[PDB]
Amino acid sequence: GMQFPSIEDLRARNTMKWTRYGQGVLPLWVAESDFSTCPAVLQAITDAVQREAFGYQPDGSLLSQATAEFYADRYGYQARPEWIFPIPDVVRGLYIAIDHFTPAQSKVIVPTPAYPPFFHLLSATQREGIFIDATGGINLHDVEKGFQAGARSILLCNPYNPLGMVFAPEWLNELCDLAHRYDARVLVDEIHAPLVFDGQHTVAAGVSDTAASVCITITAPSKAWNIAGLKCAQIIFSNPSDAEHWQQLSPVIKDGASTLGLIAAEAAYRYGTDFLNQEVAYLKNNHDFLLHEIPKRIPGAKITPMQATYLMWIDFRDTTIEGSPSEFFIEKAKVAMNDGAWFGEDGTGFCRLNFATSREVLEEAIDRMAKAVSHHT
Amino acid sequence: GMQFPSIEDLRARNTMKWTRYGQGVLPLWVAESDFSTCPAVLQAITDAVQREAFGYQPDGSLLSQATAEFYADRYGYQARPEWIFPIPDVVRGLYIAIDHFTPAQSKVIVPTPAYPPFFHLLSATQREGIFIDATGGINLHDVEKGFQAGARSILLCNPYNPLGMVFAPEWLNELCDLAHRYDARVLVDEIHAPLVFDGQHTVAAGVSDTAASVCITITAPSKAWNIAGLKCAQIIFSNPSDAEHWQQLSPVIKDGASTLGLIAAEAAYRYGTDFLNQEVAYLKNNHDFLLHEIPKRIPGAKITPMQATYLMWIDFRDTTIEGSPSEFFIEKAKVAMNDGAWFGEDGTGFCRLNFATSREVLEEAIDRMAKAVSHHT
Ligand SMILES: [Cl-]
Ligand SMILES: [Cl-]
Ligand SMILES: [Cl-]
Ligand SMILES: [Cl-]
Ligand SMILES: [Cl-]
Ligand SMILES: [Cl-]
Ligand SMILES: [Cl-]
Ligand SMILES: [Cl-]
Ligand SMILES: [Cl-]
Ligand code: NA
Ligand code: NA
Repeated sequence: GMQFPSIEDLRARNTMKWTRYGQGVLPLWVAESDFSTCPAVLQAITDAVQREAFGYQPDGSLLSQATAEFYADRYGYQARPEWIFPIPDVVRGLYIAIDHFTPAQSKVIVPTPAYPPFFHLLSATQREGIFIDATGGINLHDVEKGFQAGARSILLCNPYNPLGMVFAPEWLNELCDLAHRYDARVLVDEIHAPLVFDGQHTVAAGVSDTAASVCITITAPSKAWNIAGLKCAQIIFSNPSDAEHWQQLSPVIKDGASTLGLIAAEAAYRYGTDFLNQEVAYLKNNHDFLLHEIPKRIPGAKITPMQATYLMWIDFRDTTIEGSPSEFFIEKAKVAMNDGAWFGEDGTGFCRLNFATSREVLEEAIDRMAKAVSHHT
Repeated sequence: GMQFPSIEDLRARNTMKWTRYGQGVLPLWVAESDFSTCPAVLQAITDAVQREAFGYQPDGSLLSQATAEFYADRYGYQARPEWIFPIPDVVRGLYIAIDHFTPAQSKVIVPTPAYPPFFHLLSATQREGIFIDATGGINLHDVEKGFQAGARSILLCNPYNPLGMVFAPEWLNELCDLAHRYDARVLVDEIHAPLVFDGQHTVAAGVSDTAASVCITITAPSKAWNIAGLKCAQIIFSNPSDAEHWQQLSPVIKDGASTLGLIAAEAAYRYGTDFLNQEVAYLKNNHDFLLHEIPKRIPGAKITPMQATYLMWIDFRDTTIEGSPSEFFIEKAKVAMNDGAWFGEDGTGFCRLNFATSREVLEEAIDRMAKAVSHHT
């Protein structure tokens, strides 16, 4: 089980999630969760503020060790802490990775539907994307065709949001062998890895010696422990040459993490596992509930079963809703989900629903939607 | 007057300042202050943590208005809030400014002695610096020669750290006219502007219509209110074309500010002025004390009177100390100051001393130095 603040206290968090839409609209959109903050993480932040830890980051951080120990305990990956480094956030890590660890101007394979900031990542790095369809899984043949068309890296979310997918180890093994044959890198975004509820996360970088060479692994405790605004993520290298190359970069390229964020992240990794296990159990139950009920109450809605994350991709193309389903549900049901068109052109007609909230909130949301949809124009 | 935490509580802040050197070494180096945090700022952070404001930043921020109102009240500059934007920190703003608002590969005039991160800024942007001597002030003839040698921007700290200088308005006016004649930008770093204790800060961007076009102004409350680790600074544009160009940049280029940092910065600007005035009065007194006593107790040390900042540039070249004076004082006096060689090659023999601490700490520090220096090898 999990604790939740009152709905009043949730709004009073005064984050993007609660300020984008009106007071009557239930927000099930941006990836922040509604769980009361993990007690160990909240206390670490509270104590740091009381201590006035507001200057520059201290020497002697054990965050890299904490990260390595978490990777070892949870996934059986023996990460080297000397190859783990702080960064402000996961997308900034991917930005540095493309800009400094792939050849200049080289195309980047981006599976779709894609985490919407990935399109901004392409514009920021000035790289052309090669888009491949990840719906129902990724075909390695599509990946090879991208490399044959000139791509020198692939961005791989694992777990794969917004589809809730957990890639198999032998699949990651062949992906890395393929990348190596084309002198390409695999940039693995593992921000959702703590949130697997049906299956097991495999760290791609550890499936082979080839994988260790081709992967650059990027993660944060920000999704699982809900501290995105504190700015602390981790870059996990799996070979000495990448770590050396990182160390040679100007500090200005690598800096940004917040002092409080370093403290919150370390506490999450060291003391947040019990909470994580309860969180994941609660998400699995919400998932099973939504998977059954949504199609029964909102006719034509289709959902594919998931294995990880709190983000549910719903197909509304078999409804007869006019225009964007997201906009319909905001205006007529007072329930906010992300419009799938932001994830790629083939996301049109889909919505992404955030189920990291209470069963009560989910019931209310689907009931509002069930009524509104019964007489949409 | 000002409050200070106990020396035990200062160490327990566990920031870079307190963790670089051993327990017996008084740290007067990195630019963090030892004042108890401004009560209004501390309470804003405390309340935000209690509210669990840990997700993404909210819509409807009034930080730009707060910044504009501070600029108006303190300096008489009527900044437009719609031209003010958040960034993670001041150096990141300068990085974006060089990379996106000056021509590709164009040289950058960097006065010396220089804030040490400026050398990392040059390596990160891949630009060659044209170094001019700022000791005793900046000669506009040296600036013109730089532009004639191809530079298309100048980095201008105003107030100028580490020399404590406050530039005159008619000087800023001619600098901007000069820059305009060479199609160059003036990138004004005003992070120390709240900390003028003898004179008045002029906002360069407001001295003329030409200045409004050529300047890009970058600041933060991080120095004056000691919140560098919270990651929130401001970019202040002074013409619509720059603001438009900023808005057209990929969000990935511009993001990074922390949620708590946005909250702390707004509180600093809205409610921190009384504290600021007491801080500045305390710094002026520390400055007057050090200016008189250092030369009397540490023979050969020379100091030029300052008008702003809490960073004192001390010349030890007329001592007969062997090797780096910074290293001598760390090893033999247990007092840590920055080695001037990090500020440029002509900084060798200088140290930078941070006097944003108690008179008690300063007395103890100069006394340790006075004894050690009496029999240096
Ligand atoms: Cl999101
Ligand atoms: Cl806990
Ligand atoms: Cl997503
Ligand atoms: Cl930064
Ligand atoms: Cl510093
Ligand atoms: Cl106050
Ligand atoms: Cl300085
Ligand atoms: Cl940042
Ligand atoms: Cl960022
Ligand atoms: Na992150
Ligand atoms: Na700053």
